[PDB]
Amino acid sequence: DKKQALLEAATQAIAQSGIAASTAVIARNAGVAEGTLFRYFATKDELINTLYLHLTQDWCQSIIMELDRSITDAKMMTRFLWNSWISWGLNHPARHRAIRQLAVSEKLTKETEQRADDMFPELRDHLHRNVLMVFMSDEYRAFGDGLFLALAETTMDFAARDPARAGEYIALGFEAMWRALARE
Amino acid sequence: DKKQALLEAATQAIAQSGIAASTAVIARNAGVAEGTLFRYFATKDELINTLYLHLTQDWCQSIIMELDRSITDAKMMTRFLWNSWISWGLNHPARHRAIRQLAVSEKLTKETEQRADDMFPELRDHLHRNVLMVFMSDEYRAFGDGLFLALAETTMDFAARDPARAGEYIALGFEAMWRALAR
Ligand SMILES: COc1cc2c(cc1OC)-c1c(OC)c(OC)cc3c1[C@H](C2)N(C)CC3
Ligand SMILES: COc1cc2c(cc1OC)-c1c(OC)c(OC)cc3c1[C@H](C2)N(C)CC3
Repeated sequence: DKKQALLEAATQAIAQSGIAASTAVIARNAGVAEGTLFRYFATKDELINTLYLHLTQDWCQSIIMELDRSITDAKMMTRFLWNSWISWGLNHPARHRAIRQLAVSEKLTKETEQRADDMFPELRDHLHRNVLMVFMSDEYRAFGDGLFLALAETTMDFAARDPARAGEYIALGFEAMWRALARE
Repeated sequence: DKKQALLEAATQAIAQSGIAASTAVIARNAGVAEGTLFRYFATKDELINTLYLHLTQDWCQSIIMELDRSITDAKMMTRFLWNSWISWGLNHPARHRAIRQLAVSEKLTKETEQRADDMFPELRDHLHRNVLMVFMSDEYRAFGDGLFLALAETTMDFAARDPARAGEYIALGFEAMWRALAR
């Protein structure tokens, strides 16, 4: 599928260069021309919105596939979701780097933000109950996501480069994130 | 001059391509051959180290300048330090982009690390008194550094794009960092 080829190529390019990644590079790496890229995505912004939804679906399905239903404590459930997030990023570091660039972008439309939330409603509701009010507000929700993604990517980076201590980085990063973002 | 032209060209190149920026491009952006860069610097690792101290001195000076330690409260002093760091990164995005990568680059020697600490000894003392002891340990200080830098860089990024709310981002970033890292 050439649409999937373009999305995979856009993941790799945006992980490397951010949203500044060139659509000519992306198309060529997908094995297609820049013109047919724009026949799939009429604008670069449309490519960016669709890719963010594609990657959001990917990590949502992966984390839904691991959801431990025994966990009934709110902080332990958040630790499990954090662990699942770090694992996804360690397993797919390009996807995580790309999604971190996309999530903190002003190019995401309101329909995209709504569709991203609806892909994992149990998680959206869980965060509404446990995250500090300011980081669910209309004005500071994206910044709260940016702070989460920054602590998570740092945690992945140190876990990946020093795997003998990966569990420690992940638990220290979790505890740091929990008091940065969560209701005490 | 020639050493500084290499240092500033290395700052722009490492900001644009990361620490793996080629010595040829850096040398070329200063009008000198690649072999002259290896004359001024023994290895790439050594130039990475030297650039780190040059950029560390640049922000330490900028922060010691606005440093008022007539303030006694630990939290409010950390807030003003945080604000100065954000201010420096906003004013010099390329210098901050370069230093942020070197700080987590794992190629910095420990003479370099301690020489960086000596450029601002009161900050090191303030940090030891107020940062969670796990993050001031030798095992996890780099990680604690990385977390601080990631939070601060996100704060800078939102403040730059949204100047009307910039200080709110700065205030919220500080409070999250403070909860994440301080005792
Ligand atoms: C502002 O606070 C928070 C914001 C978010 C998350 C957690 C927070 O604090 C617990 C969070 C999360 O939850 C662990 C999780 O789990 C799979 C996944 C993700 C996120 C963030 C948004 N983004 C949606 C990337 C994916
Ligand atoms: C692990 O905890 C911390 C680590 C650091 C800082 C603060 C921390 O907690 C408050 C910190 C700081 O202090 C505000 C500051 O101010 C001029 C400047 C800087 C840093 C970090 C290291 N790096 C040295 C970049 C520069």
